Amino acid sequence: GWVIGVDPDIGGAIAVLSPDGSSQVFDNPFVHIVVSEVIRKRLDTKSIIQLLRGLDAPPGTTAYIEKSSPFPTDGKQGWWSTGFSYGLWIASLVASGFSVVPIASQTWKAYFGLMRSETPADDSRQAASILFPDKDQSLKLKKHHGRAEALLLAAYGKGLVLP
Amino acid sequence: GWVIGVDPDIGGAIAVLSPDGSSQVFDNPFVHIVVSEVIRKRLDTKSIIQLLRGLDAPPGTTAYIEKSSPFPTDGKQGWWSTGFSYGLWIASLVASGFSVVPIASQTWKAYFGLMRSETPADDSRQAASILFPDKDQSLKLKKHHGRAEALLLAAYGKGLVLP
DNA sequence: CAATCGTGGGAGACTGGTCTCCCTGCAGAT
DNA sequence: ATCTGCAGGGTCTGGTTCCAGACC
DNA sequence: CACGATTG
Ligand SMILES: [Mn+2]
Ligand SMILES: [Mn+2]
Ligand SMILES: [Mn+2]
Ligand SMILES: [Mn+2]
Ligand SMILES: [Mn+2]
Ligand SMILES: [Mn+2]
Repeated sequence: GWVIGVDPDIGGAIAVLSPDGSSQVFDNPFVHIVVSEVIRKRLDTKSIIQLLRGLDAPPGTTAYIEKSSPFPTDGKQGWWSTGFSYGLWIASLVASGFSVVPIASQTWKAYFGLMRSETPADDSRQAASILFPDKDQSLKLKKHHGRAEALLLAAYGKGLVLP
Repeated sequence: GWVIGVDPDIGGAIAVLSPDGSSQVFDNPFVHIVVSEVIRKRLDTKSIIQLLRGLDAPPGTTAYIEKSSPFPTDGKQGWWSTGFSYGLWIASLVASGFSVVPIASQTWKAYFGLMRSETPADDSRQAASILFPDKDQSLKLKKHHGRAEALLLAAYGKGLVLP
């Protein structure tokens, strides 16, 4: 029936799949805030929970979320942000009725044959264009790869297959 | 007269002050999980949300939460954790109807004159024992300093004063 | 606005300065 | 079960008993 | 991935 997918980073997205094969994809809401006298983007907690409140996806729907796995060479702020986005999303999903399943990036990439691309984000939008043709206008820009990975997470949880 | 205080780390706690001067304090729920073939503690998302929903504090009650401020010398896992813990609590508090006010640790310590101690954990427990003498039996171990800081955070928000 | 690049970084409270503040993760001692 | 000491750290998944190769 | 930056 219903499946949710969540790419939790700042330019990520949430995707909702209906039993009737239709789909929705939403950019992660954010706000600009002051930290250490500079501007920083940060996920908008209250918009997120409101967004999840207005989904038609019923309670107990599974949400597939990408596991945070920051690289050891990433700085400590990157580690903080991936940690923070993960917790903010997971708690929002659990608080809104949804059962949360963390999926590693290698898993859903392996399942759609996306391993070791020269241009991994481009391929993601292509694969997601093919699984969700009606979302093809929403995947034209390079910054739309977050919408694609949300869709691909949901498509993975749903068990969809590429042609 | 209702105030919540949250110390968000893994040994932290949530303190709830009612308008009749009574007070509760609960340790942060956590679970043991496997990460890279060792065991770790992580906050327990379902249990925190169930606990927030059990509170009689009405909607819009302000929750004072200690701002995450990890040191540049702390490891990247330190930053991840405090990031994760902070977003999980913030999201959990907002979804449960409470207003979230981040408070720097320098603010509530200066408010109580705790700044610049050689035994800052002991002092917090001593100060919370005085503000909340019925919590004295619950503050006699050193590991209880998380209860102390949550109690003191809530005491900051409510405007209490040491005698 | 949309994209590309290179490196991995504190933050906060009372006209920049000064100063003080949190942890995690793992081992070892009782 | 409680405390202390000290340095600041990847994690995951197919494939086993430890690796190889991959990923944000 | 994040964070500052600079590119049309
Ligand atoms: Mn991602
Ligand atoms: Mn991106
Ligand atoms: Mn992404
Ligand atoms: Mn604290
Ligand atoms: Mn402690
Ligand atoms: Mn604490």
